[PDB]
Amino acid sequence: EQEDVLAKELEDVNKWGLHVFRIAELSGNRPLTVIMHTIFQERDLLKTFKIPVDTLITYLMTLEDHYHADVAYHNNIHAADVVQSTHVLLSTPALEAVFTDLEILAAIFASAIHDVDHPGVSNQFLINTNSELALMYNDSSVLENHHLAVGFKLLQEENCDIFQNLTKKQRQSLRKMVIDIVLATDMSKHMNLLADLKTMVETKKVVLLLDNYSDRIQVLQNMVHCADLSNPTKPLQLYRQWTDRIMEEFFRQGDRERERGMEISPMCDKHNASVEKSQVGFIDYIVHPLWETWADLVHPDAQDILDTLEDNREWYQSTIP
Ligand SMILES: Nc1ncnc2c1ncn2[C@@H]1O[C@H](COP(=O)(O)O)[C@@H](O)[C@H]1O
Ligand SMILES: [Mg+2]
Ligand SMILES: [Zn+2]
Repeated sequence: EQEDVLAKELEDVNKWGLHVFRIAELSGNRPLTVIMHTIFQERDLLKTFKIPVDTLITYLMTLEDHYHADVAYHNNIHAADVVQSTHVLLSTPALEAVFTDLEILAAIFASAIHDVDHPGVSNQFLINTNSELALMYNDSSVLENHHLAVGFKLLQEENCDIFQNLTKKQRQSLRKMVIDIVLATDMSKHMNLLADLKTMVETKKVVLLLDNYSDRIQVLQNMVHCADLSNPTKPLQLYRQWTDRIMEEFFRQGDRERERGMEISPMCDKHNASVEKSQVGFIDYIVHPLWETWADLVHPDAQDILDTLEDNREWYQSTIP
């Protein structure tokens, strides 16, 4: 009966607001594996790219194992959530028939690996503490470079190469697209990415017409970035859980900062934090500007998502006075 309940919950895989935490429990802590498998089957990707089912499952479980079990936010559930959110965004009416199967594969694969092996601390923390990762990556997109390297490295494990039947050309193209997409999840690039998305909205032609790698990849970069920053646009019961989790990570990082004699980063001081004010600020300065721009690109497909974001912003704001 546990499998029956899991199957019922997975019927909502094409809908914004999937019960991803329930699926995490019902699947025996395999939300990334079951959601990826479900989406690959729904989009017929196993047949299109000749991916053996056993290879897909082996790779997925291996990848999922490299998400940390003890980080409240940047874990396998976040990976699963970004994957599923990207999957829904890819299906928007305004983008019907716009992307190739390889581009679709790249966006979903990038979403799955996008935060793999995340230590639960920020790039700035890693840079300020002279960490091994920051030393390896010269303080530039430190985590994002690492997520990519691990995600790709795991394809080399026994029976894990899900791209074994792609042509060399397809493999080269996919690799480039995935790198471009995950590097675009680095928050230091948000303002530039948003500025470029706004330029695309202002010069859009129409279903959207996008025929040059530059425009197509920029839309996919922004799409996955929106998925990554989708928690405040989800039904409130989901959003509040994501907030609880990221705040826990923030506070744990702030505890490490305090212990080292460092200045505590914004929102990371458990003795001087306002979770509610931080959410309203995050939505006002980052999430709403981004999602409103995405909504404009695909107008009016994303109106319900934007409306939810706005209702959630109002809800958090109402708790402050
Ligand atoms: N609910 C939230 N409240 C505040 N910041 C968030 C929230 N969700 C995502 N973020 C920020 O956006 C970034 C997304 O990149 P990542 O953490 O690597 O998934 C996080 O590092 C947070 O700083
Ligand atoms: Mg990230
Ligand atoms: Zn992320």
